[PDB]
Parts: sequence; structure tokens; C-alpha cells
Amino acid sequence: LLQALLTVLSQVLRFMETEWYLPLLVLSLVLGWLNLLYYTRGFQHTGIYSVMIQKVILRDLLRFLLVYLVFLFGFAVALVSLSREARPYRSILDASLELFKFTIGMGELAFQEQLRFRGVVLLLLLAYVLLTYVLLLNMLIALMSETVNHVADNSWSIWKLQKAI
Amino acid sequence: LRACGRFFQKHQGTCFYFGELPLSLAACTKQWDVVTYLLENPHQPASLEATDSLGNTVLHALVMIADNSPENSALVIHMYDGLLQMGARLCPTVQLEEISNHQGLTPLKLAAKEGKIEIFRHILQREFSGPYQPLSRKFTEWCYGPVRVSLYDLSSVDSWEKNSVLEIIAFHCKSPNRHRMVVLEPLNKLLQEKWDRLVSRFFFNFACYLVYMFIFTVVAYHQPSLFGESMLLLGHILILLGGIYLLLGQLWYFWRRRLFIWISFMDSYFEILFLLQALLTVLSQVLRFMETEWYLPLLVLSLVLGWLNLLYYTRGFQHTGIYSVMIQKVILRDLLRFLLVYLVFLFGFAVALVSLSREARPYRSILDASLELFKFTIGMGELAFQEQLRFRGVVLLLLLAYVLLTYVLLLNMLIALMSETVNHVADNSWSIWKLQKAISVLEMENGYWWCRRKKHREGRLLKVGTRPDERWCFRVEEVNWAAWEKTL
Amino acid sequence: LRACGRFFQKHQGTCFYFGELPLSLAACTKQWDVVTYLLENPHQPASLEATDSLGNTVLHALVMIADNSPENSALVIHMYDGLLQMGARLCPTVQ
Ligand SMILES: CCCCCCCCCC(=O)OC[C@H](COP(=O)([O-])OCCN)OC(=O)CCCCCCCCC
Ligand SMILES: CCCN(CCC)S(=O)(=O)c1ccc(C(=O)O)cc1
Repeated sequence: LLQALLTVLSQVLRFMETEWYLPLLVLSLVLGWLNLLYYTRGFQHTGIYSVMIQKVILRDLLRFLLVYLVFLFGFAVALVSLSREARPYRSILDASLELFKFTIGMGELAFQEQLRFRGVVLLLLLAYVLLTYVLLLNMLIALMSETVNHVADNSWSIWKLQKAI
Repeated sequence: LRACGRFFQKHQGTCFYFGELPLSLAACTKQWDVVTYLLENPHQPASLEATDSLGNTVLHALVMIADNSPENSALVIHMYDGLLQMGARLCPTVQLEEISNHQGLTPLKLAAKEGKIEIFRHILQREFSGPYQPLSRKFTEWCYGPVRVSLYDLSSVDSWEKNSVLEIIAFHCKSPNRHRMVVLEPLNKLLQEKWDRLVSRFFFNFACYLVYMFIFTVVAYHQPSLFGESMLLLGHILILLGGIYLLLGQLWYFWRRRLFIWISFMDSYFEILFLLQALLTVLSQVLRFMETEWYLPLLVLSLVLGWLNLLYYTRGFQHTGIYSVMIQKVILRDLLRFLLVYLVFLFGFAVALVSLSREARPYRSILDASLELFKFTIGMGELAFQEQLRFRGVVLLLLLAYVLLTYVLLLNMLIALMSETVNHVADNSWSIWKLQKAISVLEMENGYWWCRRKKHREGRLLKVGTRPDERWCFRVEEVNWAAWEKTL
Repeated sequence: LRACGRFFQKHQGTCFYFGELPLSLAACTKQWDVVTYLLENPHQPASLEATDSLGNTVLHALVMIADNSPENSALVIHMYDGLLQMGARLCPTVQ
């Protein structure tokens, strides 16, 4: 439904000649490729796997996200505030994206010589990294304790229900 | 006679505590024919009222011999009920469970303090009929199909009274099973009734901390280089006053909880973190009035710590609350031990890389080399055959050795955490969250440090027999189809 | 008579739904000697067709008392089959 709405809206915005048609057309395109994963239920082999891949619900990741976004934005406002003085964390979006890069293996640590309080900026980054790795490790171990419990694999039955619907 | 020497005292060494008197010995050994003889003989009767060097009666001594195994529990429970029945015949004017030891504890308060959950549940939910009905704490009011309606005696339980079972479980007990005690009847429904009348105050306290942290963030983001200037001054005095208010409220918490202070923060470290945030806030405003540059690091550390402090209020909802408990799995217990091994590898290879990189043919300092070595743990470590160095091949072999040792250590640490944490034990996170709600409520029931509110009794004053036997009793309705159908 | 007040309705609170009528109570409690008496007595027989305030018969009420545990299932199943066999003798024209 959402892909079809965004598709019709993108064509309405294209007839209005507004630039924002292209973001809607491109969001409809991504969502339309993700929609082809529906038809994986037509075969037993992919179908049942599409059910096995539901293990980690948004139930826990949306809760972890609350804790993670408080760490992210709390350290982002702090790094921007402290980096104002020279002796670059220029905005909350800039510092949030630099702090998020640590979760994808891309985070820059430097003793950043051009700043005043550079040592406190480095200690804030080291504290954010250590807290985030404690949080991610706790989140992963808490998912294993909930999901890896040797209960019978009901994925064949849940796929037979997808076929029934 | 009181066997009171160091062998007969309770301690971690070689001892046998049973109380100190013959009757308490005969009860703790399960000699019911010696107990009735010592009580009923004509030559010299024992008294159930008699106390040892801690002020413990035989009923306190029975709570002291309890472990939570089912056989020891059944034997302590049979002996405890037998001695109450005996007291109802030999000293019927005396309430044996109202006798306090030298710590001010009755047998029920001692069972709560010492974490004796099986005898604690038994005393709290006890019921009898015919001659012993006045010895009950639970009274069935009516039963119809799967539904039982009961009155529970709240006399030493409700937090309206000083040093109650609720205050003891929350703040004076140090047993790991505190969270199992708060989910028993009548404590479960009683704590829910207290939560439901305080949940609006909990989210008012959260909203005031959100407004304080919003003002803190707006002010920290608009600091000048070392109308809007007047609003920035207003923001600094609101941060000063909020910092003083939180500081006074937290110092008052640690003053009220001074007798048990080393446990008052053990599952409640947010009382340390709220105190520390308030201190660093007040210090940042003092340093700002002194015009020293170091005010800004303190203001910014207070800001970070204040956003981390908002994670306290996740306990207000079942969904986030219980998850905040599930996310405690990996304690600092193992990561602080792993950190010892990791910091020896880090600094041992850092001094080595700095020493060997001195010669050309850049690891310039211990901080530089420590940060380059730490970058391997976050997926950012540079490996190069570093051509400008003398011994470049040995520098590369030191880096490859550090990487392989660190990946062996991290893999060992992760596998050792899985072996400790992923063991299919029952998910007690709901109970530990009900204990967080219990601690929060028992704090909110006092009101604020400046407001000191009056408390109200819960349950109703009701006649239960002769035992007239009038008590503050709390109505609980249990529906239990699975227990009921087994009786048919 | 239909015990129909809020205690006898199905909801998340404190209640005992069994249907609302004596026969549905006697079936939901497993009193098979009260069920046959209420059905077969000469003074006033119960009807298996009788419905409560939701339109539930005693067979709907038995489905409503079911949990998926093996003992509760065996007891609901025995009572349900017994009442169909009784209907085959007391109201044989009625499905
Ligand atoms: C001298 C009397 C002053 C009366 C002020 C009345 C304020 C009412 C709001 C209130 O107490 O909110 C509590 C909140 C901290 O939450 P908590 O108590 O659960 O604590 C957390 C426990 N884990 O507190 C805050 O967030 C601070 C609010 C900002 C300061 C208010 C003005 C102060 C003037 C001196
Ligand atoms: C207030 C309601 C009481 N009723 C139950 C309603 C379903 S009752 O039918 O009057 C009743 C039943 C059983 C007992 C008993 O066993 O003690 C007492 C009273």
C-alpha cells in the first residue's frame, strides 16, 4: 500500500514539476524491491528461511535504540559544545554521524591538536566507545539468552500459515 | 542457660548458631518430643518468650536456620507452626511474633532481612481454622469456582509504619532473592496499588528532569567564546538552582539511607550518578563565576551524565523497564577483569612500538601508540610495512602479534561471556523490574526533601475473628483455574 | 436463570465465565451427575439449546473454558462428547 501511494504521489509531484518527485520515486523504487521479498513464500526453501530470519523482532532493537540514542545525542551535544574552542564537531548532525561511525567500524579517534580541551574531547570519545561496546555486547548477549533456547523449529508451520493466507 | 561462646554465634567461620538456649536447640534439631517436654514439664518449663544474646526467640532462631531448599523449608515451617500452636496453649496472652530482637526485628522482618523467602512466604500467607484461626495472616473471605478472595494482614508490612517488611526488602536486605520476595501476595498487589497512585508523580518527576536537561542542553550549546544574553544568564541560574535542588535531594537520600549506605546504591547506582551530576553542575557554575576555562569540561561532563541519567525513568513502563533489566547481563565483573589483561597487552606493545620506532632508515609517544593499538579493537587499525623506519619488519611483526593476541583475547572473552550468560535459566527480569518499581515507590511515598509528606494506611480495619480480632487487612482476589481444576 | 453480572462475564479482570446458566456451570465444573440430573429430571429439564447473553450454548462455554494443557483438554473433551451424546438422546432433531 505504501509503495503504491508513494508511486502515485511521485507521479502527481512530477506533473506539478516540483523537484521532490525524485526522492518519492526513489523511495518507491527501494520499497518496491523490498516488496519482492514477499514472494519468497512461494518456495519451501526460501519461504521457511524468510520465517527463520524473523528471530530478532523490533521488540528488543527498538528498546536498545532508546538507550543507544540517549548515548548518541548526549555525547553529540557534549562534543559539539566542547569543540567550539581552538588552541570538527561543527553541528549535532556532524557529531551524531561521527559518533554513529564507531558502530560500523569507521570511527575516527585522534588526539585532535587544533582543539582546546582536546584531551577531554578524546576522553569523551573513549567513554562513548567503551559505553557503546558495553551496550552492544549486553544487547547481543541478551538476544542470545532470549532466542537460542532449543525450542522446536516451528518455521515450517508458520510458512504453511503464510501459504494459507 | 545461653550457649553464647564464639562457636555458638553466627559468622562465616566454624560455628553452629541455633539460638543459644536448650529450647531453641531442640527446635533447630527437630526434636519435637524434647520441645513439648521442655515446654510442658512441671520441674522447670521453658518459655517461648526467652531470648538469646541477639534478642532472638526460638521463632527468630528458626528463621536463622532456614536455607531455601524444600526439605529444610518444610522442617522449619512445621517447627515454627508447632511453636505458635504451643504458644496459643502455654502463653495465650503473648503475641510471640510481635517480640523484637536487638536489631528491632520480629520473625517476619528477620525473614525479610535475611532473604529467607520460603519461611517469609509461609508466615506472610499463613492460614488456620477452628482453635488456631487467630494465628492466621491470610483469611479466606469467599471462594467460588477458580476464584479465591482473601484478606491479608498488613500489620508490619505496609510502608505507613517505620521499618516495615517493604522498607526492609527494598533497603536493608542484601540477599539476591529480594526480587522474588516483592512479587509474593499480598506484596505484589499492595505494591501495584502504591504504584498506580504514584505513577503520575513518577512521570511529573521525569518531566521536570526532561525540562532541566532540555534547558541544560540549550545553555551548553550556546556558551560564548572564552535579549539572548539575558536568556543565557537565566539558563545558567536555572541550571545552578536545578543542580542545588538535585544535590540537596540526593544528599537527603544518602542521609536517610546512611545505616545501610553500602547497599543503598548496589542495584541503585543512579543515586550515585544523580548526585555526581548535581555536584559537577554546581562545581561548573562555581568555576564559571571564578572565570576559569575548566568550567566548560565540567559543564559538558554534567550534560553527558545528565542525559545518561534520563535512562533511570525507563523503569516507569513495563516494556522499556524490563529491557533495562535484560541489558544488565554483562556486568563489569568480567569486563573489568578482561580490561586488566587487555591493558597489559596494550601498554606492553605501546612501550615496545615507541622504543623501536625511534630509528629512521610514527609511534612518537605512549598516548600516540596506545591510541593506534586501541584502533584495532574498533575496526580502524593501520597495518603497513612502514618504510621510513629501521626495524620496520620487526615493527610489523609486533603489530601482527598484538592483533593476533588481541583477537585471541577478545574471542576468549566473548566465548567466556556466552558460557556464563546463555544457560537457559528462567527470565527473572520482570521480578527485578517489580523490585525497581518497589524502591522507586517506597522513595516517592516520603515526598520531596523540602515537602516531607504525610502517609496513609492501606487495606481496611476489619474484624477477622476473636483474639474481637480487628486488623488492617488487604483484599486480594486470585483467579487460578489450573490450581482449582486439580481439586475436582 | 442467567448469572450475567460483571463477575460472570469474560474479561482480563477478576471473573468466572462458565457460560451463565446452571447447566453450563455444572458442565464447566465437571459435575456429570448434576448435568444428567438437570437434563433428565421431570420437574424442569435443562435444554442443551439454551444460550447466555453472548448467545453461547454449553458447547460454546466448554470451548471458552479450554486452555491447551493436557488435563484441561481431556476434561473439556469428555464433557463436550458427553453433551453431544446426551443431545442425540434428548433433542435428536437438533444439530
Ligand atoms: C525549595 C523548593 C523548590 C520546589 C521545586 C519543586 C520541583 C518539583 C519537581 C520535582 O521535584 O521533580 C523531581 C526531579 C528529579 O526526579 P526525582 O525526584 O525522581 O529524582 C531522581 C531519583 N532517581 O527534579 C528535577 O528534575 C529538578 C527540577 C528543576 C529544579 C526545580 C526548582 C528548584 C528551586 C530551588
Ligand atoms: C461477594 C460474592 C459472594 N458470592 C460469590 C459470587 C460468585 S456467594 O455466592 O455469596 C459466596 C460463595 C462462596 C462463599 C464461601 O465459600 O465462603 C461465600 C459466598
